Amino acid sequence: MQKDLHPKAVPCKIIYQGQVVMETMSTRPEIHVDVWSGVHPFWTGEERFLDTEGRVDKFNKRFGDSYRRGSKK
Amino acid sequence: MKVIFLKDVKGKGKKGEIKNVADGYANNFLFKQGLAIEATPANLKALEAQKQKEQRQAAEELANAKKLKEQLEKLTVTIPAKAGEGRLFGSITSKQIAESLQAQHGLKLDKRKIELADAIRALGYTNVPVKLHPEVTATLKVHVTEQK
Amino acid sequence: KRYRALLEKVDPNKIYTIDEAAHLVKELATAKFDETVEVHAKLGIDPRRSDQNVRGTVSGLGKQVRVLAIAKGEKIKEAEEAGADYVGGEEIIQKILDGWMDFDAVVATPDVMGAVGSKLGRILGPRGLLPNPKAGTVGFNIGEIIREIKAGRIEFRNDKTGAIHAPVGKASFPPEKLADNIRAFIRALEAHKPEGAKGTFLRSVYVTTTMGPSVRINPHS
RNA sequence: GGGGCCUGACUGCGAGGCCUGCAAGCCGAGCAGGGGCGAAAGCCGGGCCUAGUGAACCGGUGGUCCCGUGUGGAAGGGCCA
RNA sequence: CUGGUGUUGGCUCUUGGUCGCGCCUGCGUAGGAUAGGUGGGAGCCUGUGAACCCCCGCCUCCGGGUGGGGGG
Repeated sequence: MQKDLHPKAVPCKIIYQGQVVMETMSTRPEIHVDVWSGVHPFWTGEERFLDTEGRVDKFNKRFGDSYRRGSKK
Repeated sequence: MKVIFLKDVKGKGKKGEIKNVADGYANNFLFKQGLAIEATPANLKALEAQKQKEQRQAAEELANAKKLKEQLEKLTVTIPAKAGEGRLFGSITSKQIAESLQAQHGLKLDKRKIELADAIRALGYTNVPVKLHPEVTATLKVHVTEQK
Repeated sequence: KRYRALLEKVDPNKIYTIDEAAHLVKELATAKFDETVEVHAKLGIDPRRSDQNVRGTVSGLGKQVRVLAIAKGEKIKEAEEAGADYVGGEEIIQKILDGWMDFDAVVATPDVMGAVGSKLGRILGPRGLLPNPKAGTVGFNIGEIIREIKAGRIEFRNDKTGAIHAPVGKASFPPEKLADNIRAFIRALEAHKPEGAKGTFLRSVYVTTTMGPSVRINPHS
């Protein structure tokens, strides 16, 4: 569990697949891909209870960094 | 972005200046730096707070002023010195004014105050427009005499 | 002077009403004799495709409506006797462009209308004098058309650049009557609208008196 | 093979048979509304025939005003073509 | 490999479109056009009360103006 984001959870799930559209605008569609993948944000530097660094990602970030809920800057 | 100013935006007007210096942008440069804060219910408050405080200061002194204001405006400037038949031998410097007025009538008023072309020397009844507080002061009656 | 006078009497950004505007038109044209009031405005369409061409007539004339008859011979005769008034040919066309305009209504015999639309298009198309077909004024029955003129129709037909216009209020005809026909035109044209035409119909709508001030109005009141 | 006007080279239908393991495919008097040819008896539901061809779905578009996921609407759909 | 977006903040230099407004502005050969054109005709008989007609010089082929001088 070393990839997440401290404030909340955001790694995982994510199943993509492509097709060849062209539908509600006269005639149906068609199905293709069948794949799974990653998907996330971004981490950075701050500190908790005597050093630590943090990590977390974008969102939460803008947040908890702006402030702090279980450690600080 | 609720840019809570603590100086510049131009040069330093740390007054009522919350600008939209947007996101991580303003965010990090500006306040990481250390030149203000984000709204923070705590600081929206802050600002309204210390501003209030200065307001008390201002109106307030307006008052200290006014009290000393009408009282003195009413009274009479009584000053005794030496001379001949028109102008004292040692010139009147309102410095001397203060020394005296405070010394004998009791109130405490500056020096840099008043309005004076310069030292006067032709006795008694001559009055001085004397600045006192930044928008109101007292033009008053001054009398001096050679107690002879 | 004559016009700074007028220029301060109306405004630089407001859409008044038909009766009201009227009161101002008269307010403005004290001028010599009387200054005929008309309506002039913009048709959101396009003229480069005969399909939108908004033309025909809208609803005073009479056994009083002096008429000219544009023809080449047999039709000079026919217009004549039928009951024209000023009959002639491309010659009558050139005189009208030169400095002649007496006829009230003008008819043309489908063998000179090219002449009628191009020499005097800009001579007849203001007050309405450019022989208008499915608008009783053009036809091998020039005599027939001149005979019918009377009833009380005053036409309209979009100019190549998009503005339509004509007489909607004598500067003297009661501000009520001014509102009356201004409105009626709102109707006739408004409807006249061309089929394949979208966007927003009545762009800029103004009333005035040829030479002078032009007030923009809301042909919905 | 020509001329005359005309267009049923129509909808709603068809009793009853051909060929048929399937769906097809094919045929038709008469009946109704509505025409057309003649004076009329009557023919005319494409063509002298037997080839000029095709599921079911999946979608479009010109009517329907049946369904419309709280009811009033409409997306959307059912049927006609 | 590649357009938009995210933490990728400041400073200044710059050319493009667009609608809006503000005044510009021409050629289908005396009936196919006058300063384009459609609504006109060049004023249906015309407009600040300074250049009014006659007269030089100044601004993107010019009127907008032009300084007037001049003025029945």
